[PDB]
Amino acid sequence: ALRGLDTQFLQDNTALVQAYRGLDWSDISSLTQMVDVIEQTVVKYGNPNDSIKLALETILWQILRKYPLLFGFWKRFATIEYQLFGLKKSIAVLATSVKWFPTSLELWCDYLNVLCVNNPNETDFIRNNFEIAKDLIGKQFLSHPFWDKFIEFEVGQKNWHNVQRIYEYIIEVPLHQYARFFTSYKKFLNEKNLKTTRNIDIVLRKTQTTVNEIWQFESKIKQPFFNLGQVLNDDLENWSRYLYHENTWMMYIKWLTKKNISDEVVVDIYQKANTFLPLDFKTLRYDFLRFLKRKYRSNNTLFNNIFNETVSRYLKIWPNDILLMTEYLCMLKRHSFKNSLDQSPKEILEKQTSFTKILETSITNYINNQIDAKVHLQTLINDKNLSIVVVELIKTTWLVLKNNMQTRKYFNLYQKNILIKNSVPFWLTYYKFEKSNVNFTKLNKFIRELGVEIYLPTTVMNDILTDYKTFYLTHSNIVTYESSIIDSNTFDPILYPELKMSNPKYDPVDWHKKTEWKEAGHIGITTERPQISNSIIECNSGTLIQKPISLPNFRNLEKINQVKINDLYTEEFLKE
Amino acid sequence: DSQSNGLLNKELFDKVWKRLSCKEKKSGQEILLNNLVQFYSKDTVEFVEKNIFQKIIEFGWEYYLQNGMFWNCYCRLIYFDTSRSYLDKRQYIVRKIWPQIDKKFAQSVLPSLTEFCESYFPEEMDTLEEMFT
Amino acid sequence: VFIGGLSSLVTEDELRAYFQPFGTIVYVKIPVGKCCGFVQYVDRLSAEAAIAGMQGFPIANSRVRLSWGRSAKQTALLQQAMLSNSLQVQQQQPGLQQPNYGYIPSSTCEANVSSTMLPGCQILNYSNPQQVIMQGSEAVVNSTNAMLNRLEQGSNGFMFA
Repeated sequence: ALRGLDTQFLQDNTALVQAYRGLDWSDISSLTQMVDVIEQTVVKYGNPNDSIKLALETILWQILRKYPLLFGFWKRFATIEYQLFGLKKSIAVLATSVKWFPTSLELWCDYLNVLCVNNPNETDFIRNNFEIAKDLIGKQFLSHPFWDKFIEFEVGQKNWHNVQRIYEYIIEVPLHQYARFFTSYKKFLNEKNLKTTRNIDIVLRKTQTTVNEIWQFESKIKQPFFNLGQVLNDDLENWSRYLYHENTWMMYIKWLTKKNISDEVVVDIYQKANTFLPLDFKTLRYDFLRFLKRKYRSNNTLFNNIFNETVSRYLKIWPNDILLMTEYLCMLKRHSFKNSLDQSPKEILEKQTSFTKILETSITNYINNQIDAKVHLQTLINDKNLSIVVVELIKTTWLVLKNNMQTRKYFNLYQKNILIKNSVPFWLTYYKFEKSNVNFTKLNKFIRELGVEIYLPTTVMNDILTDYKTFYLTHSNIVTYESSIIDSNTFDPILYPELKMSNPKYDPVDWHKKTEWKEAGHIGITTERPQISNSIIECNSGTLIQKPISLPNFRNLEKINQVKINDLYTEEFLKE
Repeated sequence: DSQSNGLLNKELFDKVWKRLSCKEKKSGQEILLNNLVQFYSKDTVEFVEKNIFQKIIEFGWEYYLQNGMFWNCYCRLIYFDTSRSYLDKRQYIVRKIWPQIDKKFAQSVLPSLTEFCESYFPEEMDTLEEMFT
Repeated sequence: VFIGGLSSLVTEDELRAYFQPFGTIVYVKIPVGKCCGFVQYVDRLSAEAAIAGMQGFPIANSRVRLSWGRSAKQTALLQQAMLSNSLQVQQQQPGLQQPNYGYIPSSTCEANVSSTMLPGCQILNYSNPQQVIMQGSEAVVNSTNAMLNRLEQGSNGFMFA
């Protein structure tokens, strides 16, 4: 990911193919696989994409030029340079030519035409249709160019009323109204366009970004909602994207949701942002997940498939995230196993028991490491995310099937497994299960074990002890309490939660070789202290007068200047 | 079943109701409801449902009705009853409880109520979303 | 605090949930893949309570070795001095600017106040992330209130931490 070194490697590969002076097919394949790895590793901005396109086009790679320009126009939205280059490539073709070049013409019309820097595309399209004998088609594209806010709309309008000697202003009022409308549009647009061009220059700062300028220009494109913005804000935002920023995509999706455009557009922008944004952002991408959850009710089939593809990609890139699995299981039981209250109860019970079966066979197959690729759950399941599949099984057995013995059997079984033993939702579910029965024997044994055998976060242990104190005081009496006390442990359910509130390794049950002594004043720094072995400062003087005082015995005089430090940070981290 | 009546004693329940009746002047309303929920038995659930849930319904106190935690505690009272069967409690929550809340209050109640629904009723999660949009 | 021996299954929020109740935490970070993390408390007292409290506690099946460490920028400076082997000089972490009267150290707040500032009460505290907010009487409600949230919500799976 040394991208500048990769640019030099690609440059030296191209230069070694060019300085071997032959085809250099070994070096050509090396340079091409290097550019493939560079595009698959980095953004492929228009200069290296154009260089690879020039080298490939000189190597007679027409169809491969069409494909790499497709993934290149995928990885530059403002690429009227690559569009125009693509249009030239599109102009020279075979039997499907006059369609495929014009298909790319309407494509660049959809992708780049609404910006003020798009005039060479409409000029090239006019040149192509003027090379054809379809004067109506050239005039139709001319009627398109008069209605768009570009830089040189006036030169285009005069050229439109001078090139059309045969049919100049057959509809005069509409043409002049579109020309004056585009001129007012360019007049209003030239304010922020000039605010952009008076800041945009590569000077290695935020002025290189024109970030405040582009943000104010896009915010100007937010308020003036005359729906041309639906084309133009992309013409804003793509121009904002060329020089990825997450808050830009959130503003863009938010405004497209405000306009209530068709949901395939918002899904398209979401998939674009899901591809282009680097990892570990988690903020647009959860917002897309919650977007699918809201828009699910409308379609019920298409959004489930988008959701499953998305959550699979996420669990591959964010495997320690637990919330993806809960969302997957809720969408699983809400889509694939659909009840409702209308149906007969023998039908409602069956969907619940089938959900219990897919859950239990999925975990039983994962523990024995036998992944059935047919079930998508076992593809997703993970040694971080296993316990929450278990918790869904427990929660469905106890609450829906109302089957207490199978629930208690599952707690005994999966209590011991290493992957799910130190698991928060498992033990908070155990606490709600044994809390719903009143019984205090399992709850007292639980809050004894929260330090020694059960290893939970300190916040979660603090919560379990505070809530169990409030539960115990409100729901039990002095008889049960005084029976709960045995002084061999000094456990008592009212005071012991208070004493062990923040001490995780609390148990109640020569003191100079201990490490508490040795680093008493200064923590982390351990020193043997000189001390008098027989020290009389506990003795009162009235009893010391009785018999003559022994001479002192000592300890550790040699070590007053040696102090030792267990420097884990230097060794384990800097020295690695 | 020797279920010791904690806050359901006439000396203590009168203090709890007298603090619940002040509605915004006092401070600790949701903690007090959320501990009154914890009884999990048919006789205890019926008393708690009738005295603090039905009664704050019929008095129409807007503080409690617009508040999501009130409805969430009421659903969680009924759903964790060891007496009622599954169809009974799902029937009660969706059919009896959820119509009673007003549709003006939806923007206040739907964050919490969804969080109940996805936790326990993924199947009925359409119904809720249909009832309030 | 340098926590070492991390299990590589443990996230930053899960480690924050371990080291939260000892004090208010300026920042918690885990190096990618490096099997160690850092927790920066606001007080020296809080940090020593952390090292005494969670020493060899098994965070996700691996015992954890806690010690003093440095920050992020200070670590970057020590590594660049370790390549050039030039000086390796550290500098001192800033102090509060004594005397502060409102602050009771190692005390945490989670979320219209007319405070009389009488001494037993906690006039001042640090906001959880960062700002300075005045504690009230009402905050002992809010923590309890939030506590019931993560007993319920985190039970179903909506926060593992």
